Amino acid sequence: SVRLADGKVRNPEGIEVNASLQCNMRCQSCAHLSPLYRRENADPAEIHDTLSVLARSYHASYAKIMGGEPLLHPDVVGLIEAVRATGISDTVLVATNGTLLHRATERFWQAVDSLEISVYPSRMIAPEEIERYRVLAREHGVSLLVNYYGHFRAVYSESGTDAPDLVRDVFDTCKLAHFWNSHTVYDGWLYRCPQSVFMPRQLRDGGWDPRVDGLRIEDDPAFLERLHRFLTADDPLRACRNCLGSVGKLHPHQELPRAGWQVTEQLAALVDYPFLKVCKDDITADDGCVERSLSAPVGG
Ligand SMILES: C[S@@+](CC[C@H](N)C(=O)[O-])C[C@H]1O[C@@H](n2cnc3c(N)ncnc32)[C@H](O)[C@@H]1O
Ligand SMILES: CN[C@@H]1[C@H](O)[C@H](NC)[C@@H](O)[C@@H](O[C@@H]2O[C@H](C)C[C@H](O)C2=O)[C@H]1O
Ligand code: SF4
Ligand code: SF4
Repeated sequence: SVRLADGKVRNPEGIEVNASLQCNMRCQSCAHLSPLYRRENADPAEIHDTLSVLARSYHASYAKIMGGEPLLHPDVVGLIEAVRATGISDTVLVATNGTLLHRATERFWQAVDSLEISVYPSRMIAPEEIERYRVLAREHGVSLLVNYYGHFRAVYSESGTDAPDLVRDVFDTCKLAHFWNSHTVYDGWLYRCPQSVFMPRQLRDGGWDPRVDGLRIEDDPAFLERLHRFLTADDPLRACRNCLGSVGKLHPHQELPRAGWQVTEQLAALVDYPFLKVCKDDITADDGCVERSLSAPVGG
């Protein structure tokens, strides 16, 4: 999966760059807890500097420009170009809820390699508009993927678990840690997953410093094997104790517009235990969240 080659850690999936921590939706069980985050747009110069350092010892297939909703970013193309210019990835992908996609310029389509549109019931996108986006993508040689979500799985609780057996099983079947390789860059540090950096400070008792679970991005000679150890380590993070990994219980997707988004239910009551047993046998088991999907790939 994640392997060394030509003096770099290779991620066959993506390095995740959260353009905006905030969002324009309030999805229940949002894995980045974006409904709880204030306006915070990444600085392209800062992102370029950090990723240029990491790029000397790390390379991923794509850089996933995301966040909450990256189309909220005032200069998403400047961020794309900064990420591309680091050489940290072969391609640059933007993942978006689509609601703001009408605002995107031609300048945006010219700078993007791939586009992923999550389509949720509460913010449904008209097939005529998705058709137009398919035409636009083909026009600019952009790969397009449109996911129609039926469900989400719970992701965390402020009321974490004390049983190491549960934490271990949650971490062991976590697709973010082991399969999707949701490597996340934030404020100069690298994380195994978005939950480990964005959840702890949202635990209303204050949580803890997320840097306990991350790795400071540096480029001394000793960094390469440090990165190698960090990204293949097989022990649960501290954030796993409050996390449901990929085995939280399934619920019909919906927004929670009213205040009180935080989850306080006992973690163990939120675990999908039959699905955990399934993911123990096969960590790639479909999570049941996408009901229909459409892809218009551009063949390399
Ligand atoms: C955190 S979102 C951010 C990017 C963009 N705003 C979006 O939603 O597509 C990244 C991906 O994770 C998915 N996701 C977030 N929370 C999830 C959950 N609790 N269960 C299943 N998928 C989830 C979203 O559908 C999306 O494809
Ligand atoms: C079936 N749905 C999946 C699927 O499309 C994956 N395909 C490789 C993709 O990896 C998606 O994104 C991840 O979602 C996590 C919950 C948060 C993380 O930040 C992230 O990127 C998405 O959730
Ligand atoms: S659209 Fe939903 S899943 Fe995506 S960042 Fe916003 S609240 Fe989270
Ligand atoms: S905190 Fe742990 S269980 Fe949660 S997403 Fe990260 S590695 Fe997976």
